[PDB]
Amino acid sequence: GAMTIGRAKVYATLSKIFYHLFYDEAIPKDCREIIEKIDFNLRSVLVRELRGSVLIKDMPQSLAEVYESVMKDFYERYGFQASELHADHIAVELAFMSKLVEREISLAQQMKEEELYKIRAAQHRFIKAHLQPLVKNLPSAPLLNFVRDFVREDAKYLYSSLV
Ligand SMILES: [Cl-]
Repeated sequence: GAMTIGRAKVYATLSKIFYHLFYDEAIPKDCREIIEKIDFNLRSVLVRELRGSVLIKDMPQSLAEVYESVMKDFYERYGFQASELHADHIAVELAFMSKLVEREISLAQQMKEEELYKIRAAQHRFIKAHLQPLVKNLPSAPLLNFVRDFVREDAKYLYSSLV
């Protein structure tokens, strides 16, 4: 219903926005109006470094060295098509969540209770293990603050919806 539609929209839109900013491209009107009220003045050079292995500063060094591959294997287990960008980049992690929520919509409409539960547990695992640590370590900026609040709310929602 409404919740899932909203979640799909936010993940897909935020992913698109970070892709555009990565490549120093203009944000299209459709995206802009969804997300305004603020800034879209994030430097492309900053955005290129919004990666888990870079932002999570206390990540054990040995883990930091294999982290992109850990991410890549997670994606492959859910048949997800990993971009041109590094696997631990925020744009890619958001795009992966977008794909999982899209699959959640299709499965809920098909009334597949078991698969639905599993896809929601995977969303929860991914957020707690990967996406949330990344977003909590973003520098301060209005777009970045928006993303962290959303992910924080999304983790709580997924937890309560699973128990
Ligand atoms: Cl720049």
